[PDB]
Formats: sequence, C-alpha cells, structure tokens
Amino acid sequence: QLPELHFMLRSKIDLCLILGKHLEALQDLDFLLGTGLIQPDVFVRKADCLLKLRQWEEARATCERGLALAPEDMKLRALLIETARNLAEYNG
Amino acid sequence: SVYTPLIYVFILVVSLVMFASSYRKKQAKKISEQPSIFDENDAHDLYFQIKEMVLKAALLNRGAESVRRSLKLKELAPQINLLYKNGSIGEDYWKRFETEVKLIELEFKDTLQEAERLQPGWVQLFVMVCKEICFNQAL
Amino acid sequence: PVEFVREGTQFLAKCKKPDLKEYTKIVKAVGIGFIAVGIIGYAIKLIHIPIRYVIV
Amino acid sequence: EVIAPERKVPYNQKLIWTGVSLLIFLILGQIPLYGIETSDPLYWLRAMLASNRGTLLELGVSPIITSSMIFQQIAQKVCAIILILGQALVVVMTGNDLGLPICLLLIFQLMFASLIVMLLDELLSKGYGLGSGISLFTATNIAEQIFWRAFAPTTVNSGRGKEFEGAVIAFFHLLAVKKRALVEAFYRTNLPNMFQVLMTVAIFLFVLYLQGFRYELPIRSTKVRGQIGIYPIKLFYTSNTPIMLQSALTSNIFLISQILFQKYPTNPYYIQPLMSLSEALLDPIKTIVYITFVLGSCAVFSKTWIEISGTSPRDIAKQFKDQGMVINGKRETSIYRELKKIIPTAAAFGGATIGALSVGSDLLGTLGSGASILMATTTIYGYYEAAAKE
Amino acid sequence: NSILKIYSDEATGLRVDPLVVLFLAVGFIFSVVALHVISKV
Amino acid sequence: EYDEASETWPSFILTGMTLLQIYQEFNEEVFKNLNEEYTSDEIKQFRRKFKIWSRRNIIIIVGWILVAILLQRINSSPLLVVCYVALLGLILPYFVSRWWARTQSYTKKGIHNVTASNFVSNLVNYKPSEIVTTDLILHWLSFAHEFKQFFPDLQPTDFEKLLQDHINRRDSGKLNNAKFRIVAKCHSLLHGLLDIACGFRNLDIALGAINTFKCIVQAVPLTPNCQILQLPNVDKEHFITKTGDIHTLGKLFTLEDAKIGEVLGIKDQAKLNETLRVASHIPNLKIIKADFLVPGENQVTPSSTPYISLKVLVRSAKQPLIPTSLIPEENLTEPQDFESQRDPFAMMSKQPLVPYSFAPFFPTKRRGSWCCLVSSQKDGKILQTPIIIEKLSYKNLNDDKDFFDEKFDINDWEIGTIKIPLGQPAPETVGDFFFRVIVKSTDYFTTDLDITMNMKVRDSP
Repeated sequence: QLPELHFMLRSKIDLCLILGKHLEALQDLDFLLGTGLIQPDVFVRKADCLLKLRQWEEARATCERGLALAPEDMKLRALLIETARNLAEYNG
Repeated sequence: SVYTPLIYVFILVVSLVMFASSYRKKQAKKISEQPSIFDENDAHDLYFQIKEMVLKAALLNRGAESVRRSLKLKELAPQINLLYKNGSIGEDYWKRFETEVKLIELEFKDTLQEAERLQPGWVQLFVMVCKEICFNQAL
Repeated sequence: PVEFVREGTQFLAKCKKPDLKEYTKIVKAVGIGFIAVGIIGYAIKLIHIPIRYVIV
Repeated sequence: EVIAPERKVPYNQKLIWTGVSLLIFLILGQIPLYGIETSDPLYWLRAMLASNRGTLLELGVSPIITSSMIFQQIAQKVCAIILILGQALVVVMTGNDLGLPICLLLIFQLMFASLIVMLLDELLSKGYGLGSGISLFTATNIAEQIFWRAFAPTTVNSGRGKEFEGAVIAFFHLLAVKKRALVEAFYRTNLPNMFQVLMTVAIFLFVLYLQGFRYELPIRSTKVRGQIGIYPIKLFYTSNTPIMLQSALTSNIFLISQILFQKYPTNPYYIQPLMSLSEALLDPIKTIVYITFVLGSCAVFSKTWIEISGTSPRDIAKQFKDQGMVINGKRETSIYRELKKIIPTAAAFGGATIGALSVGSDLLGTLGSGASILMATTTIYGYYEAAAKE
Repeated sequence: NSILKIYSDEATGLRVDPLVVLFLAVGFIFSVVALHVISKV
Repeated sequence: EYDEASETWPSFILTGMTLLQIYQEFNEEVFKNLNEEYTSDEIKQFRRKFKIWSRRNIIIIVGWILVAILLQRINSSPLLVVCYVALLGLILPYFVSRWWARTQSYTKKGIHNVTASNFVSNLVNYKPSEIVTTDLILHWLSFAHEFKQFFPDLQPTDFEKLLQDHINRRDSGKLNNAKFRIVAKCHSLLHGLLDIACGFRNLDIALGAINTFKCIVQAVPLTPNCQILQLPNVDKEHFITKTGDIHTLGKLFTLEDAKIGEVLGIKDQAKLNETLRVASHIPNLKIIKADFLVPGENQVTPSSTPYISLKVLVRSAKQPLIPTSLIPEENLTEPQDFESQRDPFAMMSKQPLVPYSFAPFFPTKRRGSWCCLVSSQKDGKILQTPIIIEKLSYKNLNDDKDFFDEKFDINDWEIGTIKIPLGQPAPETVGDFFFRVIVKSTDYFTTDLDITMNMKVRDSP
C-alpha cells in the first residue's frame, strides 16, 4: 500500500505547490526523503522550493546530493550554477 | 595440635566463598538498578488489572508490544555494541542492555505459555498482527 | 673462523643506529622505570626488616 | 579464573595494575614463613626462579612455569595445583622429619601463596597488565638485588671497624679522615666497591645502546594494496630466552657435582665462570677455551632455537606468503633467497654478542651478572617497545 | 528491575573480578602475619 | 643474626635535583593583546580565580643535610606494628577500591555514565519529524549530571534559563559564577553528544551539535543575519531598522568604510579601526584539489586502504585567486619518497599551530580548531568518527599584505594540507562511488566547506 501512500504525498506536494506555500512543502519532502524513497526529480523539487525561500547553502548541498545519486540532463547543472551565482552574490 | 591447621584451612576456605558470594551479589544488584531504553512501560503492568477478575485483547496487546520491542532490539544491538567497543557508553549500561535482550525473549515465551491456557491456536500468526498496527502509528 | 666475523662486519653496515637524540629518548624512559622498580624494592625491604625481628 | 576484559584497557590503568601487582608480590616476598642453616636445594637456581629463601615465596614463581610448559581449561589449574602440592612436599621433606602438624601447615601455606602468585600471573596476562607474568617478577628481583647491593644500611661486625655496604662509604668516609680514603673506597674487595657501580652504570648504558640496532626490510604488500611498511630484524634476536636457559643447563650440570661430592668422596674444574681479571692471566689456556665455550654454546643454541621455536626462515617465508606481504625491489619469489641470507647470521651473531657481553661483564666485575642485567633490560625495553604504540 | 536481578541469580558461575584478588592477597598476608602473633601470646 | 639499631650515621645522609632544575616556525597572535580589552571584569576575575615546592624541598633538604653534618660535627614498644596493619590493611585496599570505582564511572572522553545513558535515551526516541534547532540541544545539555555535582540544589528545568541567558547576553546577577562554570563545561559535553550521535549514523544531530558550539562561544542566537552579529561593536536596533541585506562578511567588506560607519552605527575611529581589524582576520576557505590518494600506487583497486587529501587555501577579504594561476606541479603534488611514504600523515605535523581565537563572551582561552566529518551520499549517513584538525597555517591571512581590496610573489601564498583517514576500506565491486565531506569551524561563523568527492575505482593489472 506504501507506493499509493507516497504517490498521495507527491500529489499533495503538487497541490501545495499550485497554492503557493513554499515552507509547507519542504516538511513533506524531507519526510519523503526520510521515508526511504530516492528519486532524481524530488531533489530538484526540494532545491527549487528551498531556493524560493532563499536559503542558499542547503540548496547547494541538495543539488550536490542529486549529482551524487544519478546524472540528469540540464536540471542539476543549471540549478547548481544558479545557486553558485547566488552564493557569489551572497559572499560579495 | 592436629585440629589447629585444619581449623586454619577451614577458616580460609569459608571466608573465600563468603567473599565471593558477597561480591557477586553486590555486583549483580548494581547492574540491576541501572537505567535502560524503553522505560516507563506499563503494558505488562496493565495486564494485571484485567487478569484480576475480553482479556484476550490484553493478551494480544502484551504479546504484540513485546515482539515490537524484539524487532527494535534485534535492529538496535549492533549500534550499542559498536558504541561499547568504541569507547563511549558506560560499562554497566551495556550489561543492563544485555540483560534486557534476554528479558524480552523470556516475556515472549511466557506470553505464549499464558496464551495456551484457554487453548487458542491464534499464536501461529498473532505476532504478525503487531506489524500492521505499527502502520497506524506510521502514517 | 674469521669469515664468520666477516659476515658480522658485513651485517653491521646496514643498521639504523640510535641517534644522538634517539638514545637519550630511550635511556630516560628505561632509567626512570628501572629507578622506580629499584626504589620500590629497596623501600619494601627496609620496611620489612624491623617487622621481621618483631614478628619473630 | 579471572574474567577477561571485553574492551581493551587504556594505558593509565594498565600501568597501575602492574604497579600494584609488584607491590603485592614483594610483600608476599618478605613475610617470614611460620613454623621454622646454610644448605639449600642449591644457591644457583634462585636467580633463575626469582625467589627468596625461607619465606612463603620459597617455592618461587615456578608454579606458572608449570601451566606454561604443561600446555606447551580448569584441568590446567588443577594439574598445576597438584604439581605444586608435589613440589612443596619435595621441598618440605628434603629441605629444612621432626613433627607432623608444622609440616601439614607448611604444605598448606605454600599451596595458598602458590595460588596467589598463579592468580596474579593470570591477572596480568589476560590483559590488565602490559606484559607477561614470569618476566616481570624476574625483572623485579634483579632490580631489587642490585639496589640492595648498591645502597644498604647493613653493618659488618668482627672486622676492623664498622664497615658499610655500598655507596654509603663515599659519604661515611668523609667523616673519618687522609686522601687515601678515596683509594680505600675505590679498591677494597670484601664489600661491593664504588668502582664496580661506576662500571655498572657503564654496562647498563652500553646494553641499551646495543638494543636499538636493527635491519629494516621494506615491505610493499599486495593482498590489500597498501601498507608499505617495514619488517624489523633486531640484532638481539630470539629475545635471549634460550640463552638464560642455556646457562640453566650450565647451572644444571653443577647439581651433579655437588651430589657426587656428598655421595662418594673417592673417584677412579675450569668450566665454572671465572670471577676476576687477576687470576684470568693465571691460566691463559683455560680462560680462552672457556670464552670459546660460552660463545660457541650461545651461538649454537640460538641457531637451534630459531628452528625449534616459532621463528625461522622456513616458517617466516610461509608467514610472508599467507599474510600477503611482498618485499620490494623485484623480489617476486626470491623472498626465501633474500631471507635465508640475512636472518641466521643475525641470530648467530646476536648469540655471540650476548655471550661476549656475558663473559666481559663478569670478568670486568659487575653487581649482578651479564645474564641478569641483560634479562632485566631486555624486558624493560620490551615494555617500552610495546608502549611506544600509545 | 527485579527481572534483571533474577537474570543474574538464575544463570551464574564462579569467576572472579580483578579487584577481588587484591582483597584476597591482603587477607592471606595478614592471616599469616596475624598467625605469627599467636606465638607472641 | 641478631643486630638492630636505628638512627645510623649515614642512612639519613645518603638519601639526602634543584641544581638540575636550575640547569634545565610560529604563527603570530594578533588578538592576544586585544582579547583582554573587550572583556568585562567578571569574566577576567573568574579566569584569575582559576612548582616552587620542589625548591622548598631542596631548601629543607639542604637544611637537613647541614643539620646532619652538624650532628656529625659533635663527634669530629609495639607501636610500629599497629601502624603497619594501619598502613597496609585499611589504607591500601580502600583507595584502589575507590579508584577502580571512580574510573568505572567515567568513559573514554570524560563524561559521567548517566549522562551517556541520558544522551542515548534522548537520542533513541528522536523522531525525524522534529526540527533540530539550537534550543533543543540547549535542552538536552541541560538534563546533564555534571552540572548537578557542581551545584546540587538546582533543577534541570532551572539550568536552561541560566544557560539561555549566556546566549542572548543577559545577566542573572546572582548566579554568575554558576553560569560561568556551565559554559566552561559546555565543551567536553557537546563533543560527547557529537560522539554519541556519530555512532547511530545520524547526521542532523551532528550538524546541530557543531552549530551549538558555534553559537555558545560567540553568544548569538540562531539568526539568518548572524554573520555580522559576531563583530565586536554593533548596534542591533540600527542594523535591524536599516534592514540592509548584507547578511555576510564579504558583502560587508565590498563597500566603503564610510558606509561601514553608516551601516554599523560606529562613530569612533579607534572602535571602527579595531572592528575592521577583527573583521579582516576571520578565516574563510576555498578548495584547490580534493584527492583520493593511495600510498602504494596510482590507481584505486577493489580492496584498497585510501586516505583523503584536501589542498585548502586560507583567505579573507580578498578577491579569488584563480585555480589555474597557482602552479600545479610544484606545491600541489606530494613527494614520492619511501621514508615519507610509510606514514604520510606526519607531513601534516610539519605545519604550525593555530593562533588563539578571539571570544570575549566566553570564559576560558581557546585555540581555534576545525572539526571535520565524512558521510556517504549513497544513503545519507555518517561514516566514521569526526576528526579535529588543529594544525594549519594562518600566515596567508597576515596583516602585512592588506592590499587586495602589484608584486604578487607566488612563494608567500601558503597552501595548507589536510589529510583525513578512512576507517573503512574500499568497496569491492568496481564502479563510481560518491562521498560527501564537511569541514567546519568551531569559533566563528566564517564559511564552512561541504564538498563531494567522486571515488572512481578502477582495476590495475
């Protein structure tokens, strides 16, 4: 029954994204990662909703973790260079 | 004076076994006061109120909770074992853990013996029911 | 009878001798261990010599 | 039966358990046995077995000689305890048949002190100590004896004055007055001389300087792809534990001469270790063949002892092949060819070294012996070599 | 707490703890030293 | 034979080292004069409240030797039993049975054992759905036992106020020495929580226990504007009502000093001079190579003992030197010599020591260290014990250069090396592996370093 439960969680994350809350969704994405499901696009969703809350360091680490799991075309590296430009702005 | 060296020998042997007994008793009790994981537990104590005077649910709950502790403990044993060999855990805490892991299996067999007093053959599956009830605390 | 000593002097060419500093790291520790066991063994017999005659 | 500790002891407690095991062994040494001329089993053994004479350690450390050589588990304890009962009966009925109950009590208290010494061996051996058991007490008695000779308050009556024993004379003669008192300190021979202790410090420094010599064979392992380390081959190889044993057999022949002397005076000796340089030139032949006897015997007993005991190239070649070690420098299967060249010359020359120190010490005149000082400082340096690891 | 104490009362043996040995040794030493004083009655 | 007499001529004189005692690359401290300037006297006197006896023993020994020489110059009861049984029977079996008692209460780091069991019970019921902040670990510290033996009558729910007041820079007034001993014994306890949490393969409690010591020794709360609040002259209301999104040290440094006096509200040139000085000497890092070296040979192999090597470069308030412009073959490549190939890590022992840190709001004196963790990105768990690195070179951060924000000699730029060993060996199946290594400060907020390393193993014939 667990794939139906985690799919319900993912659809709930989808609707919470359409509503526009950004911190709300992170509490369930970290829940989904601590549950035991590892996927490529979930890291991108977590890093995006963490970047919209403007926390740089954990977003960069989440992009790096998504690099460390699997390679993805043009999703990881654009987010990584965007967060790198953001951190270059942040440090000066 | 033939009694006197055997008097000496008798005194020394009886004082040796007396000191071994006193040392073994104090060393056992000072282990059996030390704290442990899952304190404040009361299911074994709540069973006595129903066993005083419909009770099969309490039997089910005690057996299910004990085997839930068994699953968690046979998960948790290498971690506290490595924390014993590594250097940071008390000597006495790890021994108290070593007593707890035997105590839960004694409770596991005693609850089955207490289960067969009304002779149900539920026992052969009843442990696994605990698994899905943890699902209710899961999600 | 001398070629064996020639093997000896061949052996004594490859050996990491203790240095000026290294040997004084050895002799400090061995000296304090030996002086401690010797002082213990001396004081014990000096304590026990009066007990002994008194014990009779 | 002492419970072994489940995790390894840190160093700070590992030192204190030794430092109180010694302090209980010595007090077990000097307590007078209850229920008691010049005769003995004989004088030579005491240095081999590390015991006082006439106390409740007169049985010696030889209890733990048993359960080591017996096994060479509770049945080990009971076989050592009945062998102790036999040896105690031998010592009490051969040594100093007056009465029964004193004898019955003597057997009992020798049995109990034997049990205590066998217990402290197991305590230090299981892991609370930092070394073996037999080695530590036989270092301690040698250290206590050479400090008892070097400083003591014991006086000498019946002579010309009240003479002291040791380096107490150097300060005591400051009181009596003129400049011959230094010469009177340095050369007189009825008491141990201060010239002898100024030589004792010298031989004690020289053996430490020799103890560090080694040969580093460079290893590049290949089973687990790393760990490029050394293999040390010491010059003082086989830890000179047969050599004392060698002297033991030397000492053991002496038991048969005394037996013959007390059994039959009629019949149908230079091999004793000579004591002085003055009578060394009395006979030029006998001292020369004596030092060749000691040198050749130490060399050949070490040359055997590599073969019969543990460490030999026929076994160490196998110990390199199974443990995965491979010597540097394109030595693929020439480990035997490399190692047979270097190891037995190390062993034989080390045996000759120990023998040369053995005869030069006692010719030179030293408080103790060559074998005593060497057996002490080898095991103290062993303690330092194990602890270096820290 | 009681169950843990029982665990050590139903499964025991006769081994010794490494602090007991010094107690035994000072007891035996003082037994003999004490014994000599009986001859000083 | 029968001979006994005490008080010999020389027995006292022979036993009776003062003369021997009489016969018996650095990193500079910018802050050592400065650190006592910004402290109050309640901290200074508390330090001040917290050798020559051998010279006294030599004096008494010389006087006793002279008295014995004067005693020689005049020429030129069963009570001993009852003390011996008192000296051997009662005394000796007592202290050891105390000693083996007391050193059975501790553990390898120096924590009492009920605190260790307290942390493992505190940790075993932690759910992931709780968020770890600084207040949670400030609670779990407050449940401890070592604070109870320092002050008996206080309660654990009462200790947390005494320890919250140090973070938010309040003053209890009455209990100040108590709070001082609490924040002194914060350190050995917090590394105890770190060492328990690294056994459970738990990451967030480890990062929290590093962040809490980051917060204690500077006394600032968990704020996203924290980087400027460690600076030793600030007006909090002026920085929060200016509401300038500076939010770090580099963005504070990239603008002019008149604007610094504006945005910090500082008006004195000496105070602003000291503030810009300490804002200069705050060490950030940047990696230049992150390698998996093996001592034997060039390529990692399906059962190998690798150790990891970082080539770090300390800098602050300077523009980034390009990763090409430094010479790759000179300093970044290690020697291959056998006497430095048996044990590589002693190369790290050649380096200097870290200077004294600057913390006025902390009681004792602190040499700044650098904690470092490793972790597996396959699952996300910790992998070994944390390691504390305390030998690096701050010569790069010196006050001599001060010209980046054109001589530019490449010799002076110190490149520091960090080596971390792996207690685990390599994996078995050949293929790409990913690791994640963190290395964090312990005394300032500066810049952490959480990089990843692609352990590419191959097969070498």
